[PDB]
Amino acid sequence: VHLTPEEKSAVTALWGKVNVDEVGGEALGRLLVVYPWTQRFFESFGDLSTPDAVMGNPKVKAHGKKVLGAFSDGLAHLDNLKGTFATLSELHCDKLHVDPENFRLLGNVLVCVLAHHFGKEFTPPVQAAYQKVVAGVANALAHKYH
Amino acid sequence: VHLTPEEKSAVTALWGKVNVDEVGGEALGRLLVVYPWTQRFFESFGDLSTPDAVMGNPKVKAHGKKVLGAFSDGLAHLDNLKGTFATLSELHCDKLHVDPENFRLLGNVLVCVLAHHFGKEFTPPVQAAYQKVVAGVANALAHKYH
Amino acid sequence: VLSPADKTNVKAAWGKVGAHAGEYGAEALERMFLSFPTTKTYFPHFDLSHGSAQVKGHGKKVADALTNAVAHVDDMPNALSALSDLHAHKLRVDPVNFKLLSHCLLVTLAAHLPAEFTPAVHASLDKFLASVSTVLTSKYR
Amino acid sequence: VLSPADKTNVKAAWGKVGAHAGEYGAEALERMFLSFPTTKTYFPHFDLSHGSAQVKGHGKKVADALTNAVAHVDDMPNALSALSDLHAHKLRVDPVNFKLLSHCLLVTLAAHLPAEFTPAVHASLDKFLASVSTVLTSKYR
Ligand code: HEM
Ligand code: HEM
Ligand code: HEM
Ligand code: HEM
Repeated sequence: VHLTPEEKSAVTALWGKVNVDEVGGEALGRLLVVYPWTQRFFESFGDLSTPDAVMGNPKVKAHGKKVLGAFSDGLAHLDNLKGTFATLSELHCDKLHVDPENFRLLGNVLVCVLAHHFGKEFTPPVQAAYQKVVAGVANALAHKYH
Repeated sequence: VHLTPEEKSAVTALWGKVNVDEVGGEALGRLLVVYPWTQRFFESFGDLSTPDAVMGNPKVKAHGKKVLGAFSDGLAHLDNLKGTFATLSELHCDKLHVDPENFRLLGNVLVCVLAHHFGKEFTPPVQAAYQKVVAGVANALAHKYH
Repeated sequence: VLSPADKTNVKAAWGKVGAHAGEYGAEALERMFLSFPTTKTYFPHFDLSHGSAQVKGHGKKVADALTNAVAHVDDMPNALSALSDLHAHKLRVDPVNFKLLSHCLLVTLAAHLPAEFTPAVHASLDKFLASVSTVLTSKYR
Repeated sequence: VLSPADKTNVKAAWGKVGAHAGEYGAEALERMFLSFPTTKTYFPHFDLSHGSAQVKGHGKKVADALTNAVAHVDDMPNALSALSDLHAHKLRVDPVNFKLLSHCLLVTLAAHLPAEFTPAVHASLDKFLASVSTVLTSKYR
């Protein structure tokens, strides 16, 4: 990815204000509710039949925090997403078989959740920088597929 | 892109038999016919109103040859795809404003054209290697978009 | 499909948008132009600057059409036919762009209507926007 | 949107596949497995190897469903309803996978029916497959 210092700063500042408990579960839960085929990969988390089941599932909430933790690392190594995410890419490709299109979907859901959580502070320019970040993470995660 | 040794060889063997005057025109032409919105980018090329109009169009054919030339280049530099397509990437993003999803579509049409030409010779493992190549080219072209 | 639960969700969220519909359409367009610069080519003669009166005005037209789509939920292919014609035949808009705008509209709604943008409403809204997008790209098949 | 000239190109083309329909189906599957390895996860219980008989048998089923679809182009959602339930509710097949299978079917057709796979036919085929795909994933929209 190619971010200017201004984008870098804006991205970094907002991120330091994120409540991971609240954002992580919302992000993951919304992915499972919105794009229901994704539930196939999380069968071991239990019951995910309805929105209320999903959003109230403690495993979904816990895992969501982990996911956010991985985003934190990429934000801390913006010039080397490919290296930062190599292990996770392996996990996702080889062991889980997740199609890379879903990395993009999750990134987009994360963007809606940030807007939901931050309201007006999630301005158009800040969203534009976040779009670059999510694109980069998605690409980095798709690395072992090629 | 990561090709095995058998794959690099298979790719090379086939490319050698490709008719450079025809294949590029065929691929570009089919892209315009199958995915009509792509015509927007070639509006001043003449009559694109029917499949025969597009396919036999002298300008499409001529342009297809350059496109194929670029693929040849990528094939010869699998290990430096980003470096190889750097200016083309900028050109497609900054000047032409082509959405990168279209690079994926073109690569796939190209795969159908290779199959059409080589029949049975275009086996399943050969197609797989070509799929890795085209996906790599599409990615390299999308580099300057983020 | 757009199940009656979905229809209800759409109607309620849209009703809450109410009078700010045009402002929301304008914001979603500005979000799209900045996030996905490739979409700007479709508006050559427009002042795309932030706060531009033209973006505001166009935003209002978009909002109106969505208002209309919500009102004709069950018969969208008919209620939007002219629009499909415009977008697919005349303008030749790349289908991918409808996804981009749908995403941007969702982001806008989430930023302005936090209490209402629940997971279930989000799902309903995504399905609705996908439907609208399918109708507007129907001439490509 | 399956459009009069589209069937006929479809119908004719499916026509020449005829008695080969099943073997082409199996080839498409094998093509998909090798090119898009993520797809093999849906078939834990199969021998995904080349020549595989289970794949041969599956190919036949796939091809038979397509034949029925062609024979019912105008009433595809009723004709494929069961399959839609199976694919979306039971198996949760990722929608993307339908595009991959469709692509691999085209590749199979081009390789076996050079003379028939003209640009016009390619385009009709693509829309046909996309419409089959939409029906099959209708349960998520
Ligand atoms: C692109 C953004 C993504 C990020 C940053 C991410 C990150 C992670 C992380 C950090 C873990 C834990 C790994 C470990 O414990 O070693 C994980 C596990 C997992 N992820 Fe993702 N992931 C992403 C996308 C997805 C998507 C889109 C899916 C499926 C649709 C998925 C499915 C899973 C599954 C099934 C596991 C294992 C859970 C378990 O069985 O405990 N991931 N991911
Ligand atoms: C693998 C994908 C592609 C490759 C390798 C490729 C390659 C090229 C090359 C080599 C040129 C000419 C550069 C030069 O000689 O100046 C070019 C120009 C062009 N490309 Fe592509 N391209 C690809 C995809 C596409 C797509 C998908 C579209 C649009 C649907 C597109 C639209 C154009 C246009 C509009 C021009 C310039 C046309 C003009 O001469 O007026 N390209 N491309
Ligand atoms: C929700 C999807 C959309 C809706 C409801 C919508 C609605 C409309 C409406 C109501 C108009 C004005 C019709 C008239 O005044 O005759 C319009 C025009 C236009 N739209 Fe859209 N549109 C959508 C998606 C898009 C997308 C994704 C693009 C391109 C990225 C786009 C590009 C345009 C253009 C270029 C025009 C003509 C503006 C001009 O030249 O003045 N539209 N649209
Ligand atoms: C052109 C689109 C498709 C058609 C016409 C099709 C058709 C069929 C048919 C006729 C069956 C057999 C059901 C039965 O025997 O009751 C089946 C089962 C199945 N399909 Fe598909 N299918 C399509 C796409 C896909 C895709 C893209 C995948 C996954 C990558 C997939 C995975 C499966 C699986 C796992 C089953 C069950 C296999 C078994 O019996 O164990 N299908 N499909």
